[PDB]
Amino acid sequence: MVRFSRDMLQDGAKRMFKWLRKGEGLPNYLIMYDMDRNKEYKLVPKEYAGLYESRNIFWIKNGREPNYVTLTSVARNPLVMDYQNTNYTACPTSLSLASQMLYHYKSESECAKALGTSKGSGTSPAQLIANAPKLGFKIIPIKRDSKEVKKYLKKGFPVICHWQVNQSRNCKGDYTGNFGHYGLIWDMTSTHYVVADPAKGVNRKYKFSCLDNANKGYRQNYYVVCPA
Amino acid sequence: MVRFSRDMLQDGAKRMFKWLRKGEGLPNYLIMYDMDRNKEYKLVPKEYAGLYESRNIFWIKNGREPNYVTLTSVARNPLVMDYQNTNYTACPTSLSLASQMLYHYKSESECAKALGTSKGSGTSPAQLIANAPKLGFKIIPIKRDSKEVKKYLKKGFPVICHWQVNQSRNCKGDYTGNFGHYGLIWDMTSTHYVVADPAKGVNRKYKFSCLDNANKGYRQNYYVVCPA
Repeated sequence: MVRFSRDMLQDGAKRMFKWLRKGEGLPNYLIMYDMDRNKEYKLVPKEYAGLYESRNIFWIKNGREPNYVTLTSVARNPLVMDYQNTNYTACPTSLSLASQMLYHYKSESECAKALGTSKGSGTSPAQLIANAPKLGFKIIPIKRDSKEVKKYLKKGFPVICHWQVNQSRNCKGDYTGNFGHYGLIWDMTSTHYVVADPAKGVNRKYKFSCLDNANKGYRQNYYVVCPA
Repeated sequence: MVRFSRDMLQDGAKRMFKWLRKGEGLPNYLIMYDMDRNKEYKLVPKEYAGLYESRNIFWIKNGREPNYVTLTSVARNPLVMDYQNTNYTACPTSLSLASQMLYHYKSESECAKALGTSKGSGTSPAQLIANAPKLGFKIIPIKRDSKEVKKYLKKGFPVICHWQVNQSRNCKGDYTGNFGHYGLIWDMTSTHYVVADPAKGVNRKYKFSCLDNANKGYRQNYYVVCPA
């Protein structure tokens, strides 16, 4: 089987990140050299997504990058579910999930320190926008409109969503409490956003109007994450 | 709104585990007392599943029990995706996933130590069956048959599956590699097992015949996990 060292994996992710910066979506392939033969491999998207998904499982579960990853699997994207480690870190966790999709992984802890997330007040959208550049990201506040979300998802940029869970109790019903919350829209059906919710699961399906309208009284934006 | 202490959560879990031992499914409610007013609540299944799901998120991400859990959400079950942290701990990770469903959580690491999981051999089905009692579980080997899986899921007992991923490459295709593997069947449709795969995701759907026939040359069982 074929294995790729940490050094090649880091360089490969930086190239993927630099490519995505063009706003033209993911590349058709990723060339990498294996650590045992120093032979060139042309990974198709299901292969590099599978490789980096495997890298990200180890990284998230162990708190440190793997020294190498063997190519064993395929995947649709490199995203690995990652739950918030506190009741106030939904926003840095959503940013860390976005960082996986952009091939520029920053841990939840790294993101929380950069954003200034706090036990007292969580994270505001203003903190997210102003501080994400410290980690290499630019945040584009967009309309809470499925067409705008689709426009940036089609570029490979995931979209942080912000909403009051009590305002989605009846059109979704995941939550019985009253608090503001964040997730990562990483996909869409014809009717629902697919939300990686750091307190529930990677696959929470929200009807476009349910999520769009669940932020009365608060900033009327979503937040696309892209390379800066 | 309402909060439950660590002691209360441990007590409620013991009682859920003892109830499940009857083989008659989940209880219609779970009695719990809040740590603030010490008031009695009859949490319906979606509520006690939501409570312990939130507890298990904290426990899985932080490596320790939360001191309390606020009832904020509802869920279908308490399962939280937990990925393997080595390339050889799929079996103890699947047993750990099962332990969440049985309300007797044991970490991947605890399961690995008890099963005798090793870097060279991983874990054999006999090791799983022989050593699970150390953690409070009994393993029932069943035929590789969707009717048997459904019989035990209906009792609230999840089912560890074992297969050679290369044998499922044409009928499912998550893997390109060659190795033996374990996951946890926690649900079924009319045609598919729903597999929590510690190397891929909580929701991997295998056509019955695809998983059933994917262990040619190896032991022809699945492994029900139940309270001992």
